[PDB]
Amino acid sequence: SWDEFEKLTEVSAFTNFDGSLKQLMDMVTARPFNELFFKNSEKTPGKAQLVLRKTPFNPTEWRALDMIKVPTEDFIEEDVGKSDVETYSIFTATPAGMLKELNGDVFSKPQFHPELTDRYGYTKFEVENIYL
Amino acid sequence: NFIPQPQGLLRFLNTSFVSKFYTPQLQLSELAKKVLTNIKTDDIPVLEREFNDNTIIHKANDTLLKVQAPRMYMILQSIVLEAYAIVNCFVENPSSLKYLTEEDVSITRENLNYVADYLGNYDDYNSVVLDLRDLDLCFSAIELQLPLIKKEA
Amino acid sequence: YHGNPNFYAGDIIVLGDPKYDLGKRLFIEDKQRGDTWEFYIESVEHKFDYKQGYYTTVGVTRGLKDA
Amino acid sequence: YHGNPNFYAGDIIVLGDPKYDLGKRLFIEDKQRGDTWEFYIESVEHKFDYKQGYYTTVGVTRGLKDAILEDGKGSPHRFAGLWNQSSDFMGGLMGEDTSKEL
Amino acid sequence: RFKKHVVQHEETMQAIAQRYYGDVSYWIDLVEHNNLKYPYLVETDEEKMKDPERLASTGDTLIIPIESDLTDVSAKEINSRDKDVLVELALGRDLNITADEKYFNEHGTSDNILAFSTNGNGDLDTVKGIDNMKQQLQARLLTPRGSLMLHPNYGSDLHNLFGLNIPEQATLIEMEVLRTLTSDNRVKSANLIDWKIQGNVYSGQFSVEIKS
Amino acid sequence: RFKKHVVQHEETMQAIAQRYYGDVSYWIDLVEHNNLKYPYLVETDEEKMKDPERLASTGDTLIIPIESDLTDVSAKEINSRDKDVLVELALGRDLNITADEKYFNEHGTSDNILAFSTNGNGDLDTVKGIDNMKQQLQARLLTPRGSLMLHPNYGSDLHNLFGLNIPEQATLIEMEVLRTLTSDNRVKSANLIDWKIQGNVYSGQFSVEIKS
Amino acid sequence: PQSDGISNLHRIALRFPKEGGGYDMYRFKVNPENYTIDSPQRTTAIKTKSDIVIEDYGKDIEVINFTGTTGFRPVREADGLKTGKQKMEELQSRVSEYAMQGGSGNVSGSYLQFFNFTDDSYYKVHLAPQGLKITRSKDEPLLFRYEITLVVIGSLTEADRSAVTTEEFGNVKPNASQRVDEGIKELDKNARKTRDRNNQEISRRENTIYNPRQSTNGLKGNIDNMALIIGYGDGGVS
Amino acid sequence: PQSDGISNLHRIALRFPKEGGGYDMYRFKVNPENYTIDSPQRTTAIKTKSDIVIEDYGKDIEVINFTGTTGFRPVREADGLKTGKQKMEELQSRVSEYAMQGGSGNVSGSYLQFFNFTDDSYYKVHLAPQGLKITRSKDEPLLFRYEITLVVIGSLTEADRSAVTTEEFGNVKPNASQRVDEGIKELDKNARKTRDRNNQEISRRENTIYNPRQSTNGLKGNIDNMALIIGYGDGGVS
Amino acid sequence: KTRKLTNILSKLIDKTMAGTSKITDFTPGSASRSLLEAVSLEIEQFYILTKENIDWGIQEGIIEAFDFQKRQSKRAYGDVTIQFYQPLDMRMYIPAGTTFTSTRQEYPQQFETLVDYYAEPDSTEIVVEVYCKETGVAGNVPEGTINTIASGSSLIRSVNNEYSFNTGTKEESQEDFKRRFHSFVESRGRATNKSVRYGALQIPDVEG
Amino acid sequence: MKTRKLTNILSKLIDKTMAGTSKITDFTPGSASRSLLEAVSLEIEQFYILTKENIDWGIQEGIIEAFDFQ
Amino acid sequence: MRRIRRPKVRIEIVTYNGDEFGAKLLGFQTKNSMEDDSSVFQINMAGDTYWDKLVMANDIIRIFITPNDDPNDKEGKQERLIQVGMVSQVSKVGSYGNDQTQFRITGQSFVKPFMKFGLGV
Amino acid sequence: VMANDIIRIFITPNDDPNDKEGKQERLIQVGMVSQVSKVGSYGNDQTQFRITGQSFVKPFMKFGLGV
Repeated sequence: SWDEFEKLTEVSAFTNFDGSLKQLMDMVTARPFNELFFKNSEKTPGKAQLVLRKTPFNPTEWRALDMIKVPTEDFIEEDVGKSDVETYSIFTATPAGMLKELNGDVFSKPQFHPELTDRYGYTKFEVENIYL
Repeated sequence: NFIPQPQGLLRFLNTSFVSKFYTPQLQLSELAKKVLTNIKTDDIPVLEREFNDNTIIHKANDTLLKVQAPRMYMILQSIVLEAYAIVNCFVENPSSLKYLTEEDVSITRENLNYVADYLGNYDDYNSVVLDLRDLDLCFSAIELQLPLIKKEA
Repeated sequence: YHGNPNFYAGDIIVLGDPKYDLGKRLFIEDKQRGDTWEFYIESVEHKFDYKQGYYTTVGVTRGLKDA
Repeated sequence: YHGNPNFYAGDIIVLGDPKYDLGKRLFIEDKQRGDTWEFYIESVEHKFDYKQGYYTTVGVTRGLKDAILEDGKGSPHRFAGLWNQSSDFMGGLMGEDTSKEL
Repeated sequence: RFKKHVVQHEETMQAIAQRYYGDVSYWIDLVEHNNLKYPYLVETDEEKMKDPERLASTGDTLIIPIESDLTDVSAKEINSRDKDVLVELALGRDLNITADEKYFNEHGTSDNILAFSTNGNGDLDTVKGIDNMKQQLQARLLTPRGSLMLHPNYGSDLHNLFGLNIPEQATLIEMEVLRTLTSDNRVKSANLIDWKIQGNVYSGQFSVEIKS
Repeated sequence: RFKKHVVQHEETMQAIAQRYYGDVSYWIDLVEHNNLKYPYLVETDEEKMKDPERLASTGDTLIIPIESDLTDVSAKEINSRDKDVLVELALGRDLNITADEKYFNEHGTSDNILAFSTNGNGDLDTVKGIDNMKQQLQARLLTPRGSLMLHPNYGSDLHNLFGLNIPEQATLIEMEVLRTLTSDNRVKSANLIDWKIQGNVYSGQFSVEIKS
Repeated sequence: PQSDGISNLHRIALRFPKEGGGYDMYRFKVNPENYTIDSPQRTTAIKTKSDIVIEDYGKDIEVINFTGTTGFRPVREADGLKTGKQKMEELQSRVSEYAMQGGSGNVSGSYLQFFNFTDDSYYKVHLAPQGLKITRSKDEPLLFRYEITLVVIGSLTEADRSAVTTEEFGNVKPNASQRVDEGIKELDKNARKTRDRNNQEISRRENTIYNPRQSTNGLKGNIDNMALIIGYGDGGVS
Repeated sequence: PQSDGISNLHRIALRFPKEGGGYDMYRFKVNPENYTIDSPQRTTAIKTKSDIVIEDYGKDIEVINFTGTTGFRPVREADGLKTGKQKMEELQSRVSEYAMQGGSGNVSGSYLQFFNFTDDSYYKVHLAPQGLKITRSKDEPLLFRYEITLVVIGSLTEADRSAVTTEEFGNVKPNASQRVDEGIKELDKNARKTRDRNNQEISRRENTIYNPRQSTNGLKGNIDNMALIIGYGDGGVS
Repeated sequence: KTRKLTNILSKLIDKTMAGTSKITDFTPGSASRSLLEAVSLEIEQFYILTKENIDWGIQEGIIEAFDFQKRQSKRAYGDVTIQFYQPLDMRMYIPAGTTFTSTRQEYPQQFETLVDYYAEPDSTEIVVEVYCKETGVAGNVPEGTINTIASGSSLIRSVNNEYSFNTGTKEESQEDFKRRFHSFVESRGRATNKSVRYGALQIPDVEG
Repeated sequence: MKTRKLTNILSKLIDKTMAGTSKITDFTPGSASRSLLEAVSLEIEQFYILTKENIDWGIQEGIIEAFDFQ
Repeated sequence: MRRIRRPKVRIEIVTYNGDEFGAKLLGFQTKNSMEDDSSVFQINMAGDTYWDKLVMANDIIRIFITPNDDPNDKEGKQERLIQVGMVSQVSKVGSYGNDQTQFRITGQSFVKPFMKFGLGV
Repeated sequence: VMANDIIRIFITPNDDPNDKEGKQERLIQVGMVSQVSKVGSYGNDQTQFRITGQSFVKPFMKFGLGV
């Protein structure tokens, strides 16, 4: 994961009242910054593996993923297209909820594009990271 | 990383008639020698409870073989050490399994038959022989399977 | 996440094979007009039955052309 | 509620009759292999139509096998060995006791 | 299981591996299975005199393990220990009871027929290899289906089929014989070769695809 | 790939671009492939005498790359200077082993036939172009299917197809030859043109549609 | 064999399973007028946008169907003199008995055995869903007609799939597991609790066909037998 | 060929795969009574308000179906003297061998070769879903009729898909990447960590048939080995 | 440490392309590709030979310098004499694989010949070596046990081995050899309590 | 078994090749035969180097195994 | 040319023999998706044997699929595992009006232990 | 068809020359497209393109008054 950007953590075991380990696993993952899923172990056939890696949307990490080819000869049916269901202009990664602007240091520092906000003005996307 | 041993087993382990078929030789394996030195020197953890009323508990100590036939009692200690030694490595710390060889178990079974036949004369103490016969076939499986295990691992 | 519009997403029913796995990058070449496509796999659903063939769904998201 | 696993539940489409009612105990004998079953009714859905027959659903829950018909005894295996045997709940079972090994 | 092979004129081990596995690179496992030094194949037979166990020449038998057991170290060790005698493990070894075939054939289905025997001296006779399989098949055929005290449905109903010599009885006997032989997993299948009915005694022969 | 073209009398580059690529606007990039100065096409021969390398006239050969490779800068750079060498590079280069063309025809399906030769001075002979393709096809046809030590399934079963010179055997041989010729992806397809069997000798011919 | 001139014709005969064991050899006195056999395949074809895909899964269940009529004049029988009507009634009774008794999902005994002597072939068959259809129209008033459809289970040459005798070398019923279970049952509750504690401790320290000869699968059985004859802790391990 | 002008026509033949290498064939002694070849097309037409739209997606499966019988009289064979019944039984056995152990076990041959000498056409075929169908009617006391449906894999002239050779000009194996991976395996933990950090640093400030001859595809592969062996940072970059 | 087929072949092709511009085709069946593949395969064979030799050296060579020799399983062998009824008149053929069996009921052992042998017309008594069909001590047999030959030739009168076979050495794992070597090494220690205690055990009467 | 540089092996191989004929003496860098011989000599040199390294590693492993001084 | 495919499914089970279990296979489904926080698969079984008394819950089942022919030496000859998980449900299924019955088994890919293990208070 | 385009639909109820009251070319709906996707089941040998949108609810719905 992003070791450099993440500081020391003190994540508690009982963060979720009588919750499953999956619920506590979600807090540690800090999605969408890290991807977690169960898949077959290609390197070691015959057993499963738990994957926890930084998101592949980075340029170099995108290149790291193995590539798979498939021609149109194997296509039975297709349903693919664009969609404006997800649309955000301002993005930020706030720290844990304990810190607050009024009684503490800086709380957030979002980012945006001047041309993007014209079509969708002040559309925010907030994510809380427990690591920070 | 060792399971604490029972007090009775720890006390037991830390120290004419002849059969025509099988005879002993009073030979100790290299692996058995190392375990004896470790227990003799290092203070291994031990348990405090004695719920398990089997094995040497009230059978190996209750019998009069300790005072009547001390030489026979030495054979039983050797089998226990060899039995404990092979169980030690497989359960935990398998690095010590390298020293074991086929001849180590072969002599142990011969010793078991000799003491087992002698105990057959006594009618009261057949309970000890009940476990030895079951243990006798256990060593034979290891004898016919130990060479394959080392090469596989 | 700023480029959510103009990307391509959906589901694809490719021929049933085990090569496809979750989280793997998918490359598609279109012979209809000599086009190229790229996709990221997020979901797969396999269906095996002797009644009719053997299929394998390949869910995709964040697609783009000219790969 | 400790015996939720190993019980049998689902829905059954029996022949349409009015004898079945909610909350009634259901006894089933299997002629396929000479087996016996027991069930507790929790839901029933009736369907009457001259187009096709007349059916009656019988929802069941908390089922078990090897039933007995005498005086509504039911399955003796229902009251298993873990039915009454238990103990009070306290810590020291996992993680708590590792630091107290003085 | 395995496949027998005979070395051709100056044949190459890599060619053998390619033929029997497709991929040439698996030859490294095959030589380890056979337990051979670097001179895997030598045209001159005199060179084998130096290290006969660890050197193969033209016409020497070789063992070709299946693809699944290629990389299994235990399979390698067992095949090395049992070079050229690996068939015995599958078919097995058992005590020999066919003391004299000239005598018990006439009696056929009846009691007090077979008995153990001793071959050589001291050591009790044991039948191994193809003879063991033939003995097991013959014993299974002769025994009734429901005679033994355990695991019933073992044997055949041949003794109930004696009667009219009409063709349908012959076909029933053929089907019963084929059913009895196919009951053993060690036999892949069986089929008739020729049938003959002359006089008042049925005659016939069968072939079985014995593995290995 | 690239389609060969010959400059026609009183023809312009715009018409040449429009005929093949459809849109005349592509001519701006097509000239860079040919590596020509502003006088792209000139009828006067003495005008080309000043700089024949960087000029073209009537009867000269042009290069027409496909649309996909038209925009590639690497294709432009390679086609600018190689000119006639593109066909040789497109079909590849390989060592020539037809030392005795008269001899190898006399021994079909026979080993130890082909060998290297020498052409020029002090260098092993090499083959290129359509000759290389024909040599490779002939070697593939002569090579048996399962003889090579690596990448198996290369060759044909021509040695096994000798028989009673009956029509069905002739059609089987035809199909085997067609499959052998069509194995290479470079060749499009093949088809028999004539059949002739008289006595105990099989004769025939085939046509292959080689790309470009 | 058919009526090829070398050997006389042999008529088709059935072999049903009797309720009290054995089989009854039912034989037709007239061969079926029509005989049809089907061999469907499980091949499936799916059209992709750029190529056709051909996929096969193997041989499908075969179907045997035939139709015929019984004889009119009386014909002698091996144990009586049965006319055509009696033969047809006996066939119907046998079919009804075989169908009714199969109320337990499937009869544990053998299936219907079909013997086709007209051409050399044998099959194991079962009653098709079409069943035994019997009719008698105005035409041919005194001749019955029967229509039978069947589904092939497998060749009669091969035995039942589940009844095949495996190799069963060594010992499939090892004594080590049995005596380990007996010892564990004989142990006290505290001993089993300590055994569970030791197993949990060993699990924490993980990180951070049976034959005594030439086999390693039974290694744990020998070790699991130990740790009870020798007090390796207050209870066994693994 | 045919019977007019040209010499006597050759009968239809079938080629099947022999298990122990080689091939075995089957020639019909009697030409089929019926022969139907279906060559449909996978195209759909849908009309809009004021226009017609036509779309096609290639050729459809060419289904071959024919029906024939076997002569009762004998005829010379390559080995032995087989009559019509024996020929039909052998055909059934071959079809069962191709079909019964197709989805189970293994069959060496991947397809069947269908020869039409009379029609002068050749195809590679597989058993259709309908499969073989054998029947004997009322008016055939001794004859046997066979009906078979087939699906064409493709033209027999073309080679197999698995036995196709590409152009493969230049080196196919990128040895540079192979030796880069081999060298990286020997690197220590700190070297790999520094390599990851350098890759992240380069990644976050970006925007602001191997053959060196006549190509540039294998550019960065060579740089990776040179950077690793020389050392651009503790671990390397890219 | 050791290379592979692809690792050698790809480097060979890369060097071939780099050195010269006259070769660009590397399709299957090419003469150049075939030569490179053969060279790579032979180099891989040499690599595996080196690896096996180094493994043997690790197992045995380093300790064998101290005069200690390891026991290697081998086929039992020895000289066998054959007697003819009369002197030979023509050269006789004895191809390899001639099976030998023992008529004694207590000895089911068998032997065979590895290489061909020939008896000249003038010769009357020939000595031929035989090798047991099984390894280990099973091939050992006392003198005069075979008494028969499987060829069934009428010229041969009797056959017997003049000396007992004793070369069928058993298989001993290197664990025992290493243990005995270590015990020998430890016994050479001087001025130590354990060494002094061991030195007192040489006398038979010194036990406790 | 001794280390030998690429040039000496290449020269020896070229000298051996020239025996029996004189239609080969042209070894410019553009010649393909020179490239093939260079590749072969490079592979042989790498084999010798790896053999020496593996011999040293085997000596170390034997020293480890004999006295058990891991 | 048109590709030929001969699927051959193999099933392995670890706590009845796995090979016998795999013989009675009829079909299966495997729903894996990153969008949701759970992966689930279903297996359809024949009614030849009474699986209700044999397949105890929480058992592990492995599935292997053969893509194409073995002797053809295709790249598909890899016996790649398609999915492995823990069963959590078995139930009889059958519509006797249609004269057919089936056994259905479903489970999740090792999400059951973490999901069920609740860190209580 | 780039996204967010405006499409107007007009429907002719009945015949033009008949002089019915339906001859009004009344607009049925107008809105902003927000999705376009390929659709097709090649097993049936048919494909279609589907476009959907909302009647001017997209701008207000997407325009979020942030903080």
